[PDB]
Amino acid sequence: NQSAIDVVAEKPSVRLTPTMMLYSGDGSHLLKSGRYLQQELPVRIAHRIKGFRSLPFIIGCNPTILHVHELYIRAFQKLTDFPPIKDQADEAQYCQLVRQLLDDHKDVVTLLAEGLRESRKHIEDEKLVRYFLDKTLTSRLGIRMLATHHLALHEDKPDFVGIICTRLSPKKIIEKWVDFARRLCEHKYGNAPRVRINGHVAARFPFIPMPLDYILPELLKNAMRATMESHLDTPYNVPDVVITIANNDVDLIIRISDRGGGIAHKDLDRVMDYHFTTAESGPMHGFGFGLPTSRAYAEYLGGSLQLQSLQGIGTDVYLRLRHID
Amino acid sequence: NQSAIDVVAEKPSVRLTPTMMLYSGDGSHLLKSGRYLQQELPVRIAHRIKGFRSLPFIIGCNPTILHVHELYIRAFQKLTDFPPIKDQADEAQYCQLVRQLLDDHKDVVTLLAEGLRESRKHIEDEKLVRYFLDKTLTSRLGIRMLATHHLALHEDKPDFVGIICTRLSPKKIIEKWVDFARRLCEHKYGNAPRVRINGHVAARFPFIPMPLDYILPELLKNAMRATMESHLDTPYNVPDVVITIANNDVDLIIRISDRGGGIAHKDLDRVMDYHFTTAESGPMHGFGFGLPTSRAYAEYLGGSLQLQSLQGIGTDVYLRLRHID
Ligand SMILES: Nc1ncnc2c1ncn2[C@@H]1O[C@H](COP(=O)(O)OP(=O)(O)O)[C@@H](O)[C@H]1O
Ligand SMILES: Nc1ncnc2c1ncn2[C@@H]1O[C@H](COP(=O)(O)OP(=O)(O)O)[C@@H](O)[C@H]1O
Ligand SMILES: Cc1ccc(-c2ccccc2-c2nnn[nH]2)cc1
Ligand SMILES: Cc1ccc(-c2ccccc2-c2nnn[nH]2)cc1
Ligand SMILES: Cc1ccc(-c2ccccc2-c2nnn[nH]2)cc1
Ligand SMILES: Cc1ccc(-c2ccccc2-c2nnn[nH]2)cc1
Ligand SMILES: [K+]
Ligand SMILES: [K+]
Repeated sequence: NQSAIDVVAEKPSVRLTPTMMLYSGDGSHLLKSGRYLQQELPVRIAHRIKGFRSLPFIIGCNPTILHVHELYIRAFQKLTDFPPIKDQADEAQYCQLVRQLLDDHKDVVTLLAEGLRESRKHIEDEKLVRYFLDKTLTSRLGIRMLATHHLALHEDKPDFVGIICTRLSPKKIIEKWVDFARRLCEHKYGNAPRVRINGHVAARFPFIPMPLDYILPELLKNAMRATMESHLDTPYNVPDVVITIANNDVDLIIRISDRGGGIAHKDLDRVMDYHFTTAESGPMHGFGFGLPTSRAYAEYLGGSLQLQSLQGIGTDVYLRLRHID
Repeated sequence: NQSAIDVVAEKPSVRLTPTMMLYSGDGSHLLKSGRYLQQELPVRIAHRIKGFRSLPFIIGCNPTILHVHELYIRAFQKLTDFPPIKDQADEAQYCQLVRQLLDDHKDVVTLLAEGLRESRKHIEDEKLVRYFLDKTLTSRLGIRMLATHHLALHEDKPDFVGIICTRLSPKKIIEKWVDFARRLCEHKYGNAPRVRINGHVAARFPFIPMPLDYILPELLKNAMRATMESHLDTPYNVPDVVITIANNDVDLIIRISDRGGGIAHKDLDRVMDYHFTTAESGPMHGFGFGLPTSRAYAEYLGGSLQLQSLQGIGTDVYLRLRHID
């Protein structure tokens, strides 16, 4: 293949700590972060190309997998073609290409999922798919956070330093997604469980909302769907979904407790697999991607996603996310 | 040491399944189970003697450890000294010695804990203590269940076949221990949290109450103590402890949720260690034995004990126990 890709495929990624990113938030500082972004993005793309190069041959040949592999190759070429950024006039043109990188192929995850599905007969290990997709989703989230933060540092949005909210309220972001999920749930069933929020309802701290924007509506949909499917005989009299916020120095805990009947013993070892579902762009919602994506996201952010199933009663879902400090 | 002990130290234990025990429940059947008990108890004792023989020399020399090792040796001799049971008149005398085995040295666990504490400087691994005590507590529970079930098969107690309750109500046994724990909690603080029980409150099924008689008051004490210690400023206005019963075909789930502030991040990897406590006969209550003993018990019964800490808010404790069928 291409030798420029070979040069950085093994080069370790360099990450700016969220603490270092709030520290910078600008004229002279933007130049330093700009040069950094320029050295970093081709490395992230090269890492993904190495992923495709490492797939078993039979899987890497899948025309959809091959097409996605090609998209990554073309993306790397465009990023390395740009000369070193000297003046802010070039950075505006480079932002047009980072915006183009971010906008042109947002459906890569969907394409990969299709490619891996078409290749299932040649995949003996469910571990290979989970490992490949976990890496794909986390690296694409890292690329998205890296790029979107640099682009947002141009803007003067209140309570934000790039993509970092200086005073995020978990109650507010949960409420925003509760309203979204309830409206969709009411459209399907003619009713939706009421959502009660308790615990540290006044908590506010520096945090990045972007991954919560994927995780929260997914977990809310899961809890609401399980509640409605469990109470189809009394659809206008369903138990509440209860959300607890626990805020301490180390982490933020969001517990989502439903009375949806639980996750059956037979399904428990399968719910964390991609494509496993009992229901009938970027990271996709639906088709059994919800739980594995949310877990890959939480773990990449230094936290976790844990489930406690009470078969016959309901499920408690624990989302833990590490504080910025 | 003694050659009779050597003969059965490696002989695999033979366990009667709880299903097989309800199946038998008597004149002719008692003889079959009686002969079985006779072949089995010396094997269980020999296994414990092998545990002492296998301890590092420096630990096995501890005079308290040595004394407990001796008690096991003397117990084995008494069990093998008895001739094969022919008539039920001898079984009455053998029950007097099983009752003597069960009554004379109920404080063995306490003595072992003292011996291992005195030997801490020569113990490099906390894993050695956890592994030794887990094995000691589970094997002593197995010996107690084996012996007490055979002795109880003589009695005609309603709703029981030996130690197996044919229609145990988890709500009833939880309520019994709630009343016990509340009275003790009121004596220490002048108040106790109210305990609410919800979920499958009408569940009744075959089960063995004996291990729940250790686990439930321990977990209730933990939840009540954490709640009172967290609300010392308002001791007569404390949040309720909420217990959920979930009954399905596979297992029984008892979730104990408190608003006791949680288990601190610094203590989380230590709460499951013997002697770890922040508070200031058979299996002992107190001195940091609660959680490791309850977990060893739940796992030995085919279930588990899992904790979810919400630091700043409270803790959810999940006790899972496998159904008899
Ligand atoms: N709260 C819940 N209660 C019951 N079942 C659930 C719950 N959350 C998830 N599940 C189960 O896990 C499966 C996988 O969930 P998920 O990965 O989010 O995918 P999807 O939402 O597309 O079905 C669901 O289809 C459902 O069977
Ligand atoms: N529900 C709970 N909430 C808060 N802390 C708890 C809870 N349960 C247990 N702990 C912590 O775990 C420690 C160990 O518990 P345990 O093994 O039962 O021993 P002990 O009850 O003798 O202290 C407790 O001292 C306490 O610090
Ligand atoms: C583990 C980790 C998670 C997120 C961040 C991050 C935050 C804000 C903006 C960008 C990034 C980022 N940069 N590179 N990869 N992620 C850095 C490390
Ligand atoms: C290489 C690349 C990575 C992320 C994006 C992206 C942009 C906006 C919104 C979502 C995503 C996304 N997330 N995961 N996959 N794509 C686009 C291109
Ligand atoms: C894993 C397991 C747990 C309990 C029992 C048991 C039940 C009732 C009475 C006795 C015993 C018993 N016999 N031997 N060891 N435990 C058997 C197996
Ligand atoms: C060898 C032996 C095993 C268990 C008992 C016992 C009896 C009654 C109540 C509790 C216990 C007990 N449980 N764990 N350790 N001792 C007594 C002797
Ligand atoms: K899934
Ligand atoms: K402990």
